[PDB]
Amino acid sequence: PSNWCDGVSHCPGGEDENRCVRLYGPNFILQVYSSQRKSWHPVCQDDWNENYGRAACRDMGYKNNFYSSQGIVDDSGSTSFMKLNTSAGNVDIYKKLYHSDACSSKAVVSLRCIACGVNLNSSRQSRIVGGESALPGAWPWQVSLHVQNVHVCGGSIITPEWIVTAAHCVEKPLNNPWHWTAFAGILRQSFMFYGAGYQVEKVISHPNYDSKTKNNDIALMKLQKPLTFNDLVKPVCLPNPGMMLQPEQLCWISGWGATEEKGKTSEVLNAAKVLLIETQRCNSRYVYDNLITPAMICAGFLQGNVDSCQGDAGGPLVTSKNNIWWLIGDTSWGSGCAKAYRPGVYGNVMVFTDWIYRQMRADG
Amino acid sequence: PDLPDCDIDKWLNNFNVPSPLNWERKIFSNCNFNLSTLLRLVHTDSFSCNNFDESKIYGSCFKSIVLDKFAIPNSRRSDLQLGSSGFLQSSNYKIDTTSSSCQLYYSLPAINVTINNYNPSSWNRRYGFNNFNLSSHSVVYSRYCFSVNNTFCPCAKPSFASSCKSHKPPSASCPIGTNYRSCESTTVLDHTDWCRCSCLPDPITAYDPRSCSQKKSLVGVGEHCAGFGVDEEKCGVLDGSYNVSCLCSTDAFLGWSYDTCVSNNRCNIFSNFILNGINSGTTCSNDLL
Repeated sequence: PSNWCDGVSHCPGGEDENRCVRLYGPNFILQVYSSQRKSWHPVCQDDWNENYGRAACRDMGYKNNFYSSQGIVDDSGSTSFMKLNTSAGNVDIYKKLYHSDACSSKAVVSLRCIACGVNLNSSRQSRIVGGESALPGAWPWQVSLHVQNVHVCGGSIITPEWIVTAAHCVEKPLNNPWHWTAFAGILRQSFMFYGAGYQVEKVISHPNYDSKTKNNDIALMKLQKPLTFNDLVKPVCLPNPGMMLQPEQLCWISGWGATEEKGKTSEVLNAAKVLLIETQRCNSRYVYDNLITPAMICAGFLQGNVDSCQGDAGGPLVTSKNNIWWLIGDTSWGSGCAKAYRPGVYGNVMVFTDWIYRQMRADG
Repeated sequence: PDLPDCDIDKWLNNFNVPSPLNWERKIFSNCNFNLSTLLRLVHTDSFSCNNFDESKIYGSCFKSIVLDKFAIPNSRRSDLQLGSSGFLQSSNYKIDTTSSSCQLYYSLPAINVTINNYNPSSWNRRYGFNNFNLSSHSVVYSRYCFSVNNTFCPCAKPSFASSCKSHKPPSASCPIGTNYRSCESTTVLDHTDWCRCSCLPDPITAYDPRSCSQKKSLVGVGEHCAGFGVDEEKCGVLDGSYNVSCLCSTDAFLGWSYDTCVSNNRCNIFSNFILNGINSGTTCSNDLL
């Protein structure tokens, strides 16, 4: 896992560095790490068929899932592109790639390994503090995780088999997957009782997670049975490095958290709009006194009244961009609820995107 | 008729000219006045009347004439247009548009005029402010005004601050009968004595106004500025006991700036004329026989 994509070859064959693959941009432009130049370069559309996309998604920790793949005009400004060749008789794509100045079709590959980031149309949903009721189907990735059939922390899905949440909920002695039980696609907490559970087969925690500063707070729950996708349950695409996330950008938070501090959890799932807070704005002596690690995100309003609470932990921090939702943050902790000068503090998924894939491939 | 002159001209050309923060106002009554003599004695730039006739001013009797004067900054000349929302109109002086009023633009040489700056807010001078340490021919104008009540303190309780390991604010003793500064204590991630207080940054930059004791206000017709920023985190000294007094330093006062009034070696001063009781009273005019 941790030996993957580090610049040092571990196995004698060198598959660790030759098969380093990731996506890029909101339009999902594929990149392949070049060991000769220690840089990421996109791939050409020329002489490419979907059988190679199968292997690409397989090595990207997505197994056999493959939604669609088409060629798009290049936008990252890269000077070099990987070029495939059909003369080689081998079945491995990465030995078929070589550097070229440009592609003949003047296009790069847009790879979609899973149909994510799409939900049913919803008009009015601001159910977190100071708002109105919500509607089903707008947040199908949001799931609830239960211990002894009561809610503890929320969760969001990215694949039919994996659920991501916060590590402080899975802290000792709750590091046993037998105690956890997940429910998917149910809005009312009074309905997730009879046979709607999805048991977690193994819990995954961050190796460098530290509870004193609550940094590197990430956790991955894996189910035995893959989730059957329909209108009420859909995944959310994992965000890619290279998106210009503007300040103040309108984001959405969700969860079963309380409507006030120290209060009871909400009966129905709540979701309301919040805004980004820049990290250099948050890690000053003023907001949290250098408490924000680069793997942490501050979101919400400094004026308060719209913020996460207890029970909102494990919820998704999502934004809309090119009609695709992106899971950029995970609710780690919050100093108070709906209060000024102490907004919601979220864990940075973007730093741990590669770590998620490292755990995905080794547990496939 | 056996009754002296108003001597309006002798008041406008006085070498002591105030600022829009502390604009003066004099009331003229039961006296004779001449607008033509005023026009020729003092170099008047512009003369415009709002909802009134300039020709009917000559030889007309009034009840009382209300006057204002303050040297004008060069930067905010555009604020004097009717219906504006500039710094001068929203924080220093609002013009009476409804009443029949005339606007006077007159100037004095810079070799004799002496500028005067004063703070009209009571609680501003109560909590540390003394005067304005400004340059010669400098006009002080207020960005915004903050209105507080009689029970407002910019200093926290020393007993509360004795247990604030992190971010302990300066503390002192309020005058008796007043209410202490609002503060609260929490703890986050091994900051066992974390302490935060309302209006932590500049009160203009204060994100939450409801919990902030200082409330921004708009100046009315005849009123003055309510107050300054008066940053509280600089009010008093660190580790201050009850023997020290709640005093804010000079740099703590915010929401104000300055600009000169010179224009071709001539300081420009704005005057507003308010006329009451047209064709009435005894302070008639002798511009006509």
